[PDB]
Amino acid sequence: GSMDPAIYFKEQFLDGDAWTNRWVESKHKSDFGKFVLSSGKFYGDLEKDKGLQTSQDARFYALSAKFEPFSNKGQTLVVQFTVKHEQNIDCGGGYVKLFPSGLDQKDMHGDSEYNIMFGPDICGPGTKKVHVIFNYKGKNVLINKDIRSKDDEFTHLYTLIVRPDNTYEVKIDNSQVESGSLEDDWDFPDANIYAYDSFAVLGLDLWQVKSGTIFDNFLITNDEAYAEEFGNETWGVTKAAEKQMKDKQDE
Ligand SMILES: [Ca+2]
Repeated sequence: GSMDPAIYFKEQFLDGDAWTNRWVESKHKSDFGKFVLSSGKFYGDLEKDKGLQTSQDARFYALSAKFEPFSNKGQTLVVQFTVKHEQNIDCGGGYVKLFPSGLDQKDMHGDSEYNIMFGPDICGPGTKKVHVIFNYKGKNVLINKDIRSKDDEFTHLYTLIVRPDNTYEVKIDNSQVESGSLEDDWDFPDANIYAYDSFAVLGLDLWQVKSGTIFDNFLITNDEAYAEEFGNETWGVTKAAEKQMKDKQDE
């Protein structure tokens, strides 16, 4: 329809283990850790809150999902997903990578030829940051701003908005935490820094010591307002009932 958002990618893991038809395990290493479909020990809803959980301690993870390729030139790009560190994590990634066409999904590991890297990373109390990394001039450029990530056991929504006028916005739990211009907050005037020829693959390319992190409700769209709606329909419905079930079990 004329007022529909473009939904480039969406994944909520609502249909059992049919997700294995959409996500590709990388074969680069023989001993990657295994992702598992799980809702956890405590949850908002048993079926709705099923996501990909890291099932093994002290392992690299390499899983990716492809979608119909698109370019963000001339329009907004929004990347959204939920991260739940149910384990009370010591050290481990919770970020995504957005790759252009031509990625060997079976060869993905520590891949640097992505367009954008985004999301929480935790490694001891001294590392508790949200990455926002852009590929430009063959260099992966990190944000000059310090964004603090969530460190508890609960589900949190992470949102990156990239606009065609070289502006960005970061939200945690549907609330702005950081905002500005791409020329100012990175070490890159070029009107097309924001723009990439193809997005084709979203990758989970991580190391964790204490595993048990759940990933859910992935959204790549061109609509800010829809991401916010979807965030509330998704993370916003999870939050209260999850806290409630956890509070219960704590006795
Ligand atoms: Ca789900």
